[PDB]
Amino acid sequence: EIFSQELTQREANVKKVHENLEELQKKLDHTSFAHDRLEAQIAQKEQEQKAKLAEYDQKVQNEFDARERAEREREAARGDAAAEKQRLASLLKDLEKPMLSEEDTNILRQLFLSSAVSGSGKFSFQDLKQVLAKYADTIPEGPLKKLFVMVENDTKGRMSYITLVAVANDLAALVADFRKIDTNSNGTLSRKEFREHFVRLGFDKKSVQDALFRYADEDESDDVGFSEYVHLGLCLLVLRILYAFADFDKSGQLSKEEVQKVLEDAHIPESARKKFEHQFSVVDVDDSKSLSYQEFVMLVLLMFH
Repeated sequence: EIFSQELTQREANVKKVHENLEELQKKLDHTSFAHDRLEAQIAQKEQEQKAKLAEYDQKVQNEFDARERAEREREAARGDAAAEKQRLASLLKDLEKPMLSEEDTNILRQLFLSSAVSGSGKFSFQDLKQVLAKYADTIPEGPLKKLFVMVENDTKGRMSYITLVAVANDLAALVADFRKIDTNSNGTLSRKEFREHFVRLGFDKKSVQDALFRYADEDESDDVGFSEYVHLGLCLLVLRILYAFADFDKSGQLSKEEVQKVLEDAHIPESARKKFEHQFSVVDVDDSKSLSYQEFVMLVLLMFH
């Protein structure tokens, strides 16, 4: 709900450029074996867009800070401020797992502790990328890690563009304030609470819900704590970003062929995805030869975790 016209104009701006890039490509993507005029052009627009997005991101970030602060003011005006500072304190501590910085901890507190990004309909690639960078290492070298590295490496924009424009609203909706999920204020969500929250985000299947819960609770205690919550949430932002990274057409849903590329494109060993075809089926519950974000996320899990 960031209804600020100066942002909106930068967005429409970046989009005109990108629509160009696409055209050019498609063209050189259709000319025949005789000769690098387009490629020359294409490479151009790529830098341009890469530059427009970089400014747009910053603008989005400032807007976010403006919101968070305003949110703090509100809290205080509604109760013991000092108290509230301790709550955020106890929580951010659970993060202490990666080598987070003071800067990294604020991105995280804003994304998952605030309510500044949640729902705004905007998202910053820069904030994500910075944090992803440090969590990839926390991940055992493997398929899953190549998926993280793929979003971070952000080549030729694409990741940058999809996050800032393509699917910002949807990435903003997968994020939420732990404290708002955590009603009794125990500092650890429960299966009940977990399910409830993830039904709102679209995971209406127990089977998948359990899959997620299983993934977040590394401490094997059948309870989700801020820290594990943050780990699951950063995982969902990546898969949602890759999901859209593989939608050649605007089909809205991925195809067996489409999921194949990404996995390949991500540099994942065939030795790590041999049953891939049967799994695709198992996940296809409706058997429509095309996966949805919820299914794509059950697939990734089924396969690599």
